[PDB]
Amino acid sequence: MREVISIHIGQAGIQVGNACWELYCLEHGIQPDGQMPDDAFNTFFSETGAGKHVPRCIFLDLEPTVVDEVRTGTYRQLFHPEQLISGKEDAANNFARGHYTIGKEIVDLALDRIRKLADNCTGLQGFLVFNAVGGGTGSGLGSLLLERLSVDYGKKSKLGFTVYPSPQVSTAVVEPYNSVLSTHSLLEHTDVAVMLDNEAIYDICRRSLDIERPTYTNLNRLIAQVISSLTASLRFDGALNVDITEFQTNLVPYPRIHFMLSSYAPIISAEKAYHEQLSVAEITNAAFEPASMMVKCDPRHGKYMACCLMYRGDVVPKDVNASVATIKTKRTIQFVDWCPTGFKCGINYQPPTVVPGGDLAKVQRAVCMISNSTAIGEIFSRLDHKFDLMYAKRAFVHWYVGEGMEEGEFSEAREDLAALEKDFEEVGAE
Amino acid sequence: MREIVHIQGGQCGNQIGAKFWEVVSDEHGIDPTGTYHGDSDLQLERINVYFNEATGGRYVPRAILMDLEPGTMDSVRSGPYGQIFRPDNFVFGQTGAGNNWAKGHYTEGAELIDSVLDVVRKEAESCDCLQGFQVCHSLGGGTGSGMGTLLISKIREEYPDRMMLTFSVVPSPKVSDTVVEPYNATLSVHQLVENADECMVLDNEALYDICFRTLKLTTPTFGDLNHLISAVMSGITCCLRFPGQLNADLRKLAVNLIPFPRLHFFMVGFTPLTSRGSQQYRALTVPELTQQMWDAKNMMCAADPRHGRYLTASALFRGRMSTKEVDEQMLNVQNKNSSYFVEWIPNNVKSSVCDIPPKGLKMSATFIGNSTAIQEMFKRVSEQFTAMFRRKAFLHWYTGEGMDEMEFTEAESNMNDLVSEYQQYQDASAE
Amino acid sequence: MREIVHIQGGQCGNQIGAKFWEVVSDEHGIDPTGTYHGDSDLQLERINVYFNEATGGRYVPRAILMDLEPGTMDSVRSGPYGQIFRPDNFVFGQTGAGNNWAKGHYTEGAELIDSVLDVVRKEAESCDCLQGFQVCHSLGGGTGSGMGTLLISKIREEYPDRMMLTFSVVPSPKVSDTVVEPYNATLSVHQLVENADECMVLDNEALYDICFRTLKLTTPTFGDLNHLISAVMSGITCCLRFPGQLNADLRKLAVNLIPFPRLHFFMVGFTPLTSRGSQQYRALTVPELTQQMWDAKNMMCAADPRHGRYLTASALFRGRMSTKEVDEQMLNVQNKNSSYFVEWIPNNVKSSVCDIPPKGLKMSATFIGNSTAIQEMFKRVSEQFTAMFRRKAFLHWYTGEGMDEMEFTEAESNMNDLVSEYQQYQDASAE
Amino acid sequence: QPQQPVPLAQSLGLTQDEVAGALSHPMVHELARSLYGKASGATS
Amino acid sequence: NDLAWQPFSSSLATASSDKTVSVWDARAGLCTQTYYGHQNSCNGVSFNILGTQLASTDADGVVKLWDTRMTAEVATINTGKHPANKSCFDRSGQVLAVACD
Ligand SMILES: Nc1nc2c(ncn2[C@@H]2O[C@H](COP(=O)(O)OP(=O)(O)OP(=O)(O)O)[C@@H](O)[C@H]2O)c(=O)[nH]1
Ligand SMILES: Nc1nc2c(ncn2[C@@H]2O[C@H](COP(=O)(O)OP(=O)(O)O)[C@@H](O)[C@H]2O)c(=O)[nH]1
Ligand SMILES: Nc1nc2c(ncn2[C@@H]2O[C@H](COP(=O)(O)OP(=O)(O)O)[C@@H](O)[C@H]2O)c(=O)[nH]1
Repeated sequence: MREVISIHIGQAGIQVGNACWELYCLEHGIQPDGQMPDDAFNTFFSETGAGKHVPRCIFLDLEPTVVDEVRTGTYRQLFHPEQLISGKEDAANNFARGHYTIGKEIVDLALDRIRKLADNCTGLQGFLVFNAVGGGTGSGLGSLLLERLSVDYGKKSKLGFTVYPSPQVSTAVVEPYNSVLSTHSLLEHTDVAVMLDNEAIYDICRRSLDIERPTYTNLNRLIAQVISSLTASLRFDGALNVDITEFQTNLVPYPRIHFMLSSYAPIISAEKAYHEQLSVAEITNAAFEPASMMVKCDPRHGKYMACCLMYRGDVVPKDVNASVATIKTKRTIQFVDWCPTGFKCGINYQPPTVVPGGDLAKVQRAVCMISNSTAIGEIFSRLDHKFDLMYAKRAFVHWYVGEGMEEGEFSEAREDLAALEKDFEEVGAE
Repeated sequence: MREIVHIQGGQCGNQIGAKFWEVVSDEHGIDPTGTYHGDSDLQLERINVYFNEATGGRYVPRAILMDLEPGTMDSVRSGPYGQIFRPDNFVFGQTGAGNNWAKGHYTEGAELIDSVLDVVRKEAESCDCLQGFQVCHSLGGGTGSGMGTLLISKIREEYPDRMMLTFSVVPSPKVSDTVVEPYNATLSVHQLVENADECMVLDNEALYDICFRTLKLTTPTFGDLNHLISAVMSGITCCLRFPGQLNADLRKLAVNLIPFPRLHFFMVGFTPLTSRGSQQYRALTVPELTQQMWDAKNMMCAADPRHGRYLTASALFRGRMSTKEVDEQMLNVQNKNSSYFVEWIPNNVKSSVCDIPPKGLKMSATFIGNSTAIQEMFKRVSEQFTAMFRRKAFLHWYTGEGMDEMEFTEAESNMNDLVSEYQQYQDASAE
Repeated sequence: MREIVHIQGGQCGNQIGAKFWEVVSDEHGIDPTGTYHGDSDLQLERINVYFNEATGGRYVPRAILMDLEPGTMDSVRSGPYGQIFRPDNFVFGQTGAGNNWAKGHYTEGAELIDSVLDVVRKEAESCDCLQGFQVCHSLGGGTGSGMGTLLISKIREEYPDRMMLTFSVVPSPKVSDTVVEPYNATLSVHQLVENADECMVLDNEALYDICFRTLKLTTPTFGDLNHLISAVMSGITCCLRFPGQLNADLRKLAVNLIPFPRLHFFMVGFTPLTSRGSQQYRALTVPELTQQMWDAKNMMCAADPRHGRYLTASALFRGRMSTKEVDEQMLNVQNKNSSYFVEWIPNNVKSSVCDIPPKGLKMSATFIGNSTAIQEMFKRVSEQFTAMFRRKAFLHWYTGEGMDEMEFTEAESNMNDLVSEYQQYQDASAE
Repeated sequence: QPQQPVPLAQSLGLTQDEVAGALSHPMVHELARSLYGKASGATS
Repeated sequence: NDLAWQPFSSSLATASSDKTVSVWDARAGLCTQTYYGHQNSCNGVSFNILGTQLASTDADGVVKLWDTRMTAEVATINTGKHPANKSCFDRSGQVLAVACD
């Protein structure tokens, strides 16, 4: 009745999907074999007559290795083999390769399976697209898939949990190129886009979890906890229920402005746990701390427009009200003049489940703050010069041209990102 | 399921390829008789990248051996892994090329190229999906350089979209083996520029320097140099054969490495190369691997990076390691050595991580650098080629094979233009 | 977690460093194989200040061993703790400097200094935080003085903020070993004044004095002098390695010791040095330690403090002791000997207390005194340098290495200026 | 180690399978991953 | 097959037998623009005296006038089936003179 279709595109999408689905299995009691020893799972799993539960997810990638890792690992009897879709040739960090030449047949099969999945859902809250902006598979194929979904499904709410390149640290070289292309693509298709940065999550792990060597598994576990907190109100009852449709209404002031900073709290290891009180006010403050942001974007530079807080566990409305009143009275936290309330508080009675093998402690309270703020334009500003610096020499441009793109596409993407910068400046200004 | 067609050309290329296949079979637990004896699922998981299954349990390399004289490939069959290769993939002439590029490319290479292409097509079609071809040979020799460049041209004609990778042993700066090395190298560079999508430059003298300074060997035979080259050639494609935390195939490496199509010559290195005495005296950490990797002594190319500027650099790490640790190491290297990195590219490092380290080594890292430093190597080869060509010494041997004199000057012009492009992007300023 | 990079230079420097590393390994419970065998947590708590962990439990010094002749470090490797050192940190040439500072600084030191700087930079970059470098060497020797001064200049250029500590074995006043000791010492002091942040001056004859008069030894070899120098070198930095009731790092010592930048030459001494016979008989108390340390005979510097005036003086005590007792003893020393202490500094004593005494000793205390007494030492070295330089004896050996005669005059002028500053602050009056 | 005026495996009844797969357990693998992540602070 | 500098500019327009007319930056060395309108070997190119338009001839007799900044085909005209060879813009004029076989 509250089904949500999960899409995981590219290596990063699949690797965060592994953590997400392990977390969902742990939360709902579903064993990795597929079945558990009501109907709260229906959002993420569809049950069969035999009692065995299959997730409503689709693992899309043009490379076979990542998907075969899932096919060989513990969750081989859980997922649908055809829902795991594997390509033959990788996109090789080429947006054109993933969007024009290789991605065609793969996206056709993906839409086929997505139709089959949506046909099994009475209701459909929306799509959760988890991809990696900065890679040919994630950016190009993901952009094509989002465009097709917008064309055919229509008004279904697509929430894109995208991972943009970090300000200074990165793993690719053409990452500004394909990131600009995919941002051009997804400015007009996704309904609410959640920004994530590897550098910011690395900093969170290093400072809060005391992990001197954070890794992709830790990053994915944090992202999985955040998405679980986001979807908790769909699956578990509690005071002040918040919905996928209500995210857009209480978070998106205008259709272009729908990019969101995400921050989880508390992030504490068990050795540091039960060593602080972890009250509602303190976890709210931690969630509003700039270091707790999962994007290398200081909110002090900009102004908050909206903030949806998702409380999990033993949280009382009096405490959320007191904490939010303190936040409003706080001076460093600054809101736009045209949004006096700017807050969407929603509580859930289900505490965040702890993944065995993870670093997170078993905490009875949690906050997931997803905020629309004009500061997010800074990351686009960074990519806008990282792009044009290479584009001046047309470096690596032959690679993108070879798979059927044009200089006009790069020009249009750069112009649209400049327009997005201007829109962020205009919404920030009085 | 992304197959690679390995081709060996010339005596040096054949020996290097044999050592490479020995190393790969050791990594995958394949005995010289073809049977798997590794006792590990991951070894057999992606064995089809390099090998094909026979009627029984035998696993055969997807290797094609090319030569004009049969002595070198007789030694190939006498080698430790001489029995894995199919006898049909040995393509041999009868009169070897007398270190003559013209002989190996026009007169004697023309006839045998029929069989070479027939075998290449037979091996390529049987592949489900083909990543591309990798050709190991030595610039500065008749059959290897000439015949290999002819094959590369033919394969580029047949499969334009498929990847082309070359491991060329460029003639060494100080000590040269044969007299006509500048001629053969100049002629082969002209072909590699136009045809080869991705090319690695190797030098026997650089290999001697690394094996005498880092490994501290006293009498390194050619087997040891082939061993180091084989380590690099395995490490470049370990991401296809093994699961990776952040995997990167050959095409991804080329995309992140090559800014412009003609600047596709790369200088490679392998870590950790540790002397036997100091094996207990080295602590295997990601910073130590990066410190050795960015050292100019570890480069297997004669040109040192300090003279030029790094256009791009890919680092494929293997082993249980932190993505944060690796990424921070490479960012810190860039920040510390911002002088040696090109300004108009915001990030000059393509970092990849694989979960399978080589046997025995807890961690490893292979480095593939596209830098303007190779300009000085091409400049030295030009300084030799022009000196010999002005007096036209040994030119009559290439002329008697039906090669026009204008072809030499065309090759020299192409190589000089490549030098000019390298200088242009070495001294190019942002904005 | 504040690391120190140790460097040994020349024959004397290498042997002193070997003895020092033996002492430090004994203090930290490190066997010659590097495994920890100490059975005390504080030993391993701050072992990273000097040692790095290998693949196993092995702990290796952060030491860099410099020379131009190989026999000295062949002996170093043959020594009791010869195999703890990283083999890569042994940088040696082929032909030694014939006691020629010119050879060790300009001709032969130029080639090897690049490798030395590479090793030093590799050791420094691995450090989490770097307190600084300590260079143990001997003024009055070719490779020692030359390479030490050159390396100190290079390290000062690369890491200006990081601390620099020197243990220079100044040539003895009365009995000189080699003829060109005045030349080497004069050329090295000029470099040390400009570059070295903190300098300890040591004399073989002063050590011989302490070993006949305090220690009452009979035929003490160089091992004993190196042992005492090692004791001082350990005790100066024991506050970094062990918890202290009032701890003080090298930078704190330098800040409290150096009133003006050029007056950074210090005399040092160790307590308690007693003979075997009176060991049962001597009272192990803070006043006894103070009485011994403030004695002129306890100094490892030839110059006696009675002639000069104490500009500053730091005392680092080791052992569970009363801070009141220490402070009262040293205040009493100042009040009693106010004639020997500079008037325009209200307190000329920097007291540091560490909670861990050296092994075997109930208590200890190391002394570092900045006094104008060293003026007479520099004056004597100038008296010899001028005597030779007037007739230009042996000057041609240095001139043939490509250094101007003008360098000798500049070094003499700088050294005389330092002497003049010492006299000025000896006879400066308050207000 | 003080003077004291039987095997750990024998104590607690650890089975041979547990001894063999001690480092092969997924929980122990996660513990090793956490220990490696906390470099030099693992013993804190 | 043909080469012509853009009037008073560092741009260079070259027409090749690959049915393409490509405009490059001489200093940078990169292809700023490319035109694929032709169906045969492009024998010649000519510029308007101001640089507004470029007339590129074709082996089949097609002469295509492209706009410099619009980067679009303004006027595709056909002479006889014989090749058009080389062309010339009128001096500050609206006329194009084309050769022919
Ligand atoms: N946060 C996070 N990011 C990841 C993770 N894995 C990969 N990424 C990011 O994902 C980007 C590339 O992902 P993909 O495009 O899917 O890589 P791929 O599957 O080989 O596809 P292509 O690279 O486009 O050929 C990299 O730039 C990484 O920054 C992960 O586990 N966590
Ligand atoms: N690394 C390596 N280099 C070799 C080996 N054998 C020959 N070479 C070098 O390869 C260069 C070219 O010889 P080669 O191409 O094999 O001659 P060809 O077979 O007639 O073309 C010579 O200068 C040799 O120094 C080998 O086994 N290993
Ligand atoms: N304390 C001490 N002094 C030494 C030792 N070896 C040499 N010396 C003295 O140090 C002085 C300088 O010698 P040195 O610089 O080591 O010679 P070099 O290494 O060839 O330059 C000599 O005059 C010796 O008297 C030693 O082991 N201990």
